[PDB]
Amino acid sequence: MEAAHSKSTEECLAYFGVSETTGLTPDQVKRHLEKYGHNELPAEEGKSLWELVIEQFEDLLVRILLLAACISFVLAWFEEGEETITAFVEPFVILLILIANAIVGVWQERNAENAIEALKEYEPEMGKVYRADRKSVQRIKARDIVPGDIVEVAVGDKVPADIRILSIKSTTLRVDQSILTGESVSVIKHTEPVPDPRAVNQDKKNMLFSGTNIAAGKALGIVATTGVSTEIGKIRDQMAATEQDKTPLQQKLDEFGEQLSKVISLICVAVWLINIGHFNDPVHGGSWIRGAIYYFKIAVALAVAAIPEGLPAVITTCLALGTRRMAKKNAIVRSLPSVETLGCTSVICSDKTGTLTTNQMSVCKMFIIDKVDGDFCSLNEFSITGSTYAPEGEVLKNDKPIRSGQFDGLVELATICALCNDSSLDFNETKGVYEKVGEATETALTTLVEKMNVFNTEVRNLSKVERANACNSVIRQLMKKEFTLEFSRDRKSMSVYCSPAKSSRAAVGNKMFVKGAPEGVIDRCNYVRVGTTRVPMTGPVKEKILSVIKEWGTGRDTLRCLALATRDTPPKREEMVLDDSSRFMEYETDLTFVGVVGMLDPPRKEVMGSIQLCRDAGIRVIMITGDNKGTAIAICRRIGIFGENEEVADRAYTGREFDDLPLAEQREACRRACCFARVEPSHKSKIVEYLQSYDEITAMTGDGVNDAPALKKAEIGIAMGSGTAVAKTASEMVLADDNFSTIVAAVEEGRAIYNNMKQFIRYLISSNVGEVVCIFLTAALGLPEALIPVQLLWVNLVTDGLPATALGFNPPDLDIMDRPPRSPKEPLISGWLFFRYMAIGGYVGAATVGAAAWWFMYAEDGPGVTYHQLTHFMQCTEDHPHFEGLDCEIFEAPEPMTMALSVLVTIEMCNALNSLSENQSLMRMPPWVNIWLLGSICLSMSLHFLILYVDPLPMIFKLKALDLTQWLMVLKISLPVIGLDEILKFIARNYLEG
Ligand SMILES: C/C=C(/C)C(=O)O[C@@H]1C[C@H]2C(=C1C)[C@@H]1OC(=O)[C@@](C)(O)[C@@]1(O)[C@@H](OC(=O)CCCCCCCCCCC)C[C@]2(C)OC(C)=O
Ligand SMILES: [K+]
Ligand SMILES: [Mg+2]
Repeated sequence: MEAAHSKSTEECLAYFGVSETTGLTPDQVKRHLEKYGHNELPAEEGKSLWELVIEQFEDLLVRILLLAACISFVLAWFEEGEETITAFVEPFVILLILIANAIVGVWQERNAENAIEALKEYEPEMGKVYRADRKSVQRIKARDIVPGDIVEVAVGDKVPADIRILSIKSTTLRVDQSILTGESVSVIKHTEPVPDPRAVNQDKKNMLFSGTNIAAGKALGIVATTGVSTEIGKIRDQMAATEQDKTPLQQKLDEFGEQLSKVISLICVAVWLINIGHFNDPVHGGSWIRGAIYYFKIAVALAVAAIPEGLPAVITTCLALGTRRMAKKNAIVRSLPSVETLGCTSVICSDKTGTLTTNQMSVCKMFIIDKVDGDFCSLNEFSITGSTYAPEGEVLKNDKPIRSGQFDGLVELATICALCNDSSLDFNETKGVYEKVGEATETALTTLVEKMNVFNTEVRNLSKVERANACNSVIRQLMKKEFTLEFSRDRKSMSVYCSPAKSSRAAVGNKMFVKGAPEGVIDRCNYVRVGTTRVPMTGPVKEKILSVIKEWGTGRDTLRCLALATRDTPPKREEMVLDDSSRFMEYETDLTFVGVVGMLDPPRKEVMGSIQLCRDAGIRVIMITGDNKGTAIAICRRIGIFGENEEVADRAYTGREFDDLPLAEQREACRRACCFARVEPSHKSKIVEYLQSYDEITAMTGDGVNDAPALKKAEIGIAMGSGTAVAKTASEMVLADDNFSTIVAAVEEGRAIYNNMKQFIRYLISSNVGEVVCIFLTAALGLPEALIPVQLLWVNLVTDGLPATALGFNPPDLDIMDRPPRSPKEPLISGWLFFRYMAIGGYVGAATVGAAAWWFMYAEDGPGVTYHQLTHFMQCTEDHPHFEGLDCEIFEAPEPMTMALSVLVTIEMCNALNSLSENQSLMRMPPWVNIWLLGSICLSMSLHFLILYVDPLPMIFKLKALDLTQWLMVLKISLPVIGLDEILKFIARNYLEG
């Protein structure tokens, strides 16, 4: 039963048909349980090693390798008895690759954490009900509570379900709904129904939300909803229904796999055609078994050559580094793949209070009425100093200090500020600072009181531990606070019924002290206190009052104002029902205005600039605040969301206005809006959807469990470090200092990261392109494998990885934050850059094949078969008399392979230098720009020699050191690459719209 809040205590007992005195019966219990199910959120997502591990082998690339590893394994164990036992080091390495990346995927995910799982931390294990099967209370398991049965809760207890309160046993019930609603201060509950059927949780004063805590009291109530139908359950459902897309890069990876898959097979078709003559050859002899082995060994090589096996390692090590780098700047990024999406954010929705402002209130101006006479009128504005809650400052009229006592209007303004106030101050030795006790806007008022001690009471003769609440406790012993009418958004105010202490003063006694939003409070005033006297509130004086409030809340001050009043002759105590906030506005009427106080929540230093950066970066910044409209705008101008004189009519909306619109304009408002005031949880999710309907990468801030649905729906959920853990676990990033600027600093790094990341990716991908061209030639000619999978792997993993990771530390462009947000759909390689790698690839594929074919033909160390189709090498033993008057093992020589392998290795180091910049020539951007790059190249080259000399290595890599004259052959073949590209870059920079 929803809406329980708008129903009466009786109607709820009626609906379920249960007795507040007996509690459901067992027949009612088991029946309700088969209709409402158990009181608990659904289980977890069932994924097992079998299932988990599978995916790790779902990726097309991985699939392709797994296959190749097999063909390899088969051949590897299907040749000579011991011609080279190392026949197995090929399939084994591939497997280790796949195996290792899987062990990564698994360990990776296992250390993840579900935001929905985090919700269960708010489910109590036990609960307390009164059922017919016993007169005394039973402490059962929460999971077994049902809609309708009578529940009992008290201090310390965590609410087990959404409960409609029946009767409060204590004198007051206080609940900590921080997580849901938000208000961190314990809020007061009642029993009377809330009219509005569509009331927001914050106003369901007669409800207990499952998951919240009883800060103070004991109550009895009936369970309205259970499990998934509770406020928090409704939230779990939204998060479960949320589906996150794949990072643009992750999409590009799948798309790239789908292609690489096609090209490969197309090459096979082509290759098969190139050697179609085999179908016009002898009907006997040859070797269908040897030619086959050949085409299969080409398959496996082709595959190893087409996939960037070192990329996974390079990409993660790059992100891991950035991550740590951002943490140093207070941006904790959980989910490495997010660093990217982060960088492309186009819109940022930020909560104001804790992140755009400091949330450290302080009163700057006061004002009481000085004189009313006819239509003449004169106020007594003031100004106050001190931005800290610290009791140190001065009050001033026209910048000139003053002793507040000389004014009676201030004597009262202060008393009201000290009595109608649930908060306070406290000094600590730990940090020697004065800390806010209750709430921020109230803890500021107690502070104001100290700074204007109306009575001049001595205090410099007091420490700081007592200086805290000194001038306040005086006013506290001057009146006796009978009771307080707590704040409610309907009347936008709160009051307190005090009664004079002793007879010493006993001045008319029983006074009512109210403080609230001006509009409301001033309307309920029929009088105005001028110092010590009273006069009837009149139109003139009213205008003069509202005006100053508008200038303080709209003007460049952007101050939040609080009207302060007193009800001189309040109703008789007996005639008041202190337990139905519905009658409180009635009690707070026929008031006399005593003064207003305007306080300020200061923007943070770094925020002003940060807002500017977003402008230059093409990132839209949307403020989400509580402050009423008009004032919200003021705040936006003050921080730069709006220009002091910039129009804002259509760029600012209130939760109401927005709801009042049709899906049509609701969506339109979102593309141009920049300020949302008096919002609501429902809105944050709606606002994201719209922003998304414009393919905008939006980041959203939040911190309570009520923000999690939206935090998880945005492209980047940003949680506050001081926020709940649920908020955190549902966001991709956490602000250690809750500072907005931290966000911008993070988006920047993101853009940086992607830029280098984008280079080394192009680099590795390009090398694969060439490696493949090589393999395509070696086989389209019918010549000996110039390159082996084992070597290719070593290169794609080790020799090329080092330079690739180095490219991760490439200097960041200085204009990063001056260009708009990168389009997610922008391809890593297309247009001219494509053609370049197309060509470069074509080059290394030739250099490598030719390099090895050179040591065969034109070599001084090996028998050069000159220009005689050395390809038919397949037929030597059988035809040792037709063009073969020499050995036949020369075709499996190590020299020709180390020849082609070394041209690759060096062409790669050259390419790793052509990758320091997409278009800038090496003369303009020299290799030394990135020390790491050069240094890594030495480790690569030497590591190359490591496998040419050290025993095990060469033997198993099919490599044998080459002399100082062959090496020069390498340099002559490879080095030119730097030139080929320099030319292509020149074409891009000059003869090309770039
Ligand atoms: C690979 C070997 C051979 C023999 C081959 O044939 O590669 C072809 C050629 C083509 C592509 C292939 C499939 C790609 O297919 C695509 O769909 C595109 C449009 O990606 C693609 O066209 C380009 O690659 C790219 O843009 C960058 C793709 C980057 C993919 C990985 C992104 C990062 C993944 C991160 C995961 C966390 C250009 C590319 C290669 O040609 C040239 C000259 O670069
Ligand atoms: K998200
Ligand atoms: Mg919140």
